[PDB]
Amino acid sequence: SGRGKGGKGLGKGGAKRHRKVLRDNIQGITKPAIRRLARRGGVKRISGLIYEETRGVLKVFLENVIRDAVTYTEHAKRKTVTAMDVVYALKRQGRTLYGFGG
Amino acid sequence: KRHRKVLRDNIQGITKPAIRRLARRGGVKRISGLIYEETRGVLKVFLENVIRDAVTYTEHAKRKTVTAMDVVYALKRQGRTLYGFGG
Amino acid sequence: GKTRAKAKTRSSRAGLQFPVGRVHRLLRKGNYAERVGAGAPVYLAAVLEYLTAEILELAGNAARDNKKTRIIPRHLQLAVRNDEELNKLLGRVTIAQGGVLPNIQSVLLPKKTESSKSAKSK
Amino acid sequence: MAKSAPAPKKGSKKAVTKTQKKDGKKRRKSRKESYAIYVYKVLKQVHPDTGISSKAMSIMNSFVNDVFERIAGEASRLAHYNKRSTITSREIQTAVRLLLPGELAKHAVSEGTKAVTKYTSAK
Amino acid sequence: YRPGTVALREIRRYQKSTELLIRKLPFQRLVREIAQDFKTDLRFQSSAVMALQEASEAYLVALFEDTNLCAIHAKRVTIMPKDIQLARRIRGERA
Amino acid sequence: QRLVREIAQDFKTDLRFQSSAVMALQEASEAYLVALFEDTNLCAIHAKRVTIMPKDIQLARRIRGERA
DNA sequence: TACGCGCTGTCCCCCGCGTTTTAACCGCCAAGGGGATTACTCCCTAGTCTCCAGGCACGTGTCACATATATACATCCTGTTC
DNA sequence: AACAGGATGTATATATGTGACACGTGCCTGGAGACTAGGGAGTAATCCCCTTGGCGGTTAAAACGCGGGGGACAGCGCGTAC
Repeated sequence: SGRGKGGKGLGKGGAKRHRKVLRDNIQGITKPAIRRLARRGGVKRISGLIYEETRGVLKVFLENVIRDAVTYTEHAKRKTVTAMDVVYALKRQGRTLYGFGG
Repeated sequence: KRHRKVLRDNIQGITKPAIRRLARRGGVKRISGLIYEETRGVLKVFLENVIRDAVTYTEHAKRKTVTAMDVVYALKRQGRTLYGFGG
Repeated sequence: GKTRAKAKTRSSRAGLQFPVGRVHRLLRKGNYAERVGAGAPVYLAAVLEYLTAEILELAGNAARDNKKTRIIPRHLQLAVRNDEELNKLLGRVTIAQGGVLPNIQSVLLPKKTESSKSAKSK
Repeated sequence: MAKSAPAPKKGSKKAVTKTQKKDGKKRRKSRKESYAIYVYKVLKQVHPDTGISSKAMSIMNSFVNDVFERIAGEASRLAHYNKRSTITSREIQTAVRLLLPGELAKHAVSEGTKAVTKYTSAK
Repeated sequence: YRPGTVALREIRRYQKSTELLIRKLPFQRLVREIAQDFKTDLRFQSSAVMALQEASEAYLVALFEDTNLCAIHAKRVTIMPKDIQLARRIRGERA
Repeated sequence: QRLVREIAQDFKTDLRFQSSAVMALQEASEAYLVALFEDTNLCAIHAKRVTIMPKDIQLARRIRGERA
């Protein structure tokens, strides 16, 4: 039920929509999140600097994957990635995903 | 006449200085004595995977002479793509 | 077709149950080659048929060991990881909800008494 | 029922919802070709009293699609190494060895060679 | 409950259990943050976020598995910042 | 040349060879080992040593792959 | 808040590397042959437009179930100390 | 020399919903039929180039044991870090 124009985005904003800057969010991966991943590998103890490095490793990994999916996104002109652009990005980087798509 | 020379291998042609020279290409100053035996196993494992693919390319082309193109086709699948010897 | 292949499909002719014909469309769809013979689509299904059955068969044995009937993504990872030959075919990939096979190392588990080697005092 | 082959309606489906009794129509959904029926078929053969979960099929549907892409892709590359313009069972018989190692090649070739052999010599 | 040996108990449970270890929305807002710099107002579906999370979890687990073997190599147990440097570069990622 | 001929002969007999192909086999294998030594060295410093050992070699391969 | 565990300090003890024998092995020079990989010519059997037909198999309603996922009782094994 | 303690892992019967299937209609598209038709391959002669070895003539890379320096392995230990 169309009721306005969105254009770039934020359709019918006025004072009804909500948005935040989202300055830093890599800190959301805290000690329990990193420890659980280490438990799967078989780690006993983890240093403090590894926790920040683990966030940095995740940041670089996400940045590399997104730029590939973004390129496919503009080709299809869609404003959202549904299931395949992530899969195609993962396939090209050697991280091919089975399930959730294809 | 099946009985032919089968004892150790030509992998001993990879000499002790040659293994050290290969390490000298990288940054080393001391390598253990078991590296010489290790290099023989590592070289054979890498060679077997590459040569098996190259044999398949030669068989598919119904040829018997292993050409340089068959070698690079085998390599490019698993990395270490040899630039040159092609085209 | 009184004696032709109206009754028997292409897949049933070769004894397979995989679509075969859908694969034949995929070769044309993917532009893999200018011309596709009849041997190519049936052969590709034949590789899939044995691969489909074997992996499920190995996974199905894990479900009984896991005290479950329906196969969950956990068993799919277990079947692949257990077979070392399957590791070469795949294993550089990510399986959704697959899990990780236990790989505990011997450096952990201090089997020796936690007290000091020289004496009881730590 | 006479003949509907002359088609002024190809997209068809539901546009205005001009229906008589049951409504029951929507926009023409794209055909998502899935191996779900065929994967379950062989699953019954190896283990009848197992069943399956939906998430398992999603993983296996991707597996079958990607495996075919690799086999057909490698065969296509082999189809360019030599100047052959036609791909037949032989082109994939050699293609199995490069990707499927050890006993997997033997099982794939034996099943594949038997399938093409029994595909012909019939009718 | 010795802290060193209790971690071994967690390894058995977490490896046996299958679940998403990291939080969903904090990761969902994380990927959205990166997208804004690349392309402002770039939307994500529910399936896309979960697919990115699972791939990220598997990638981090593999790195933890490799860094664990780097520790025993140095006659150690815990992971130090040196471990993550050796593992990443030797894979051809860092350099 | 004798080594590569026997490896091919071990799986398929009656195989011919070319000098250019032999050079290609040698160059790829040598560079594969050369890159490994530098990769293996980074494991040695992590262990506070300069020696190269099978412990270093096995670890160097495992993280990069080639063992699974 | 606490001990598990980095890091320093130190030399067993077991080798990687330097220095000489040691001449046999890798290596290139001047030519032939038998076998095998491309041009050139003939003829041939699948898929491929004609040009139509009917069955599978995918959704939209309509009913009606079966195993996964955790709960109430009831009761043992494992791990880490004193 | 070996028992206490509190929670996690077991059986065993106990509830539910969502995942799954079964009807009953409905309609293209994907297979199937059956010849006419032009172009990639089976199959014959042609032709030079490719690999296999004679076949000698110096020379730079192995092959191996001894020597004296030194670096990896390993023992404890006080205080830092998870």
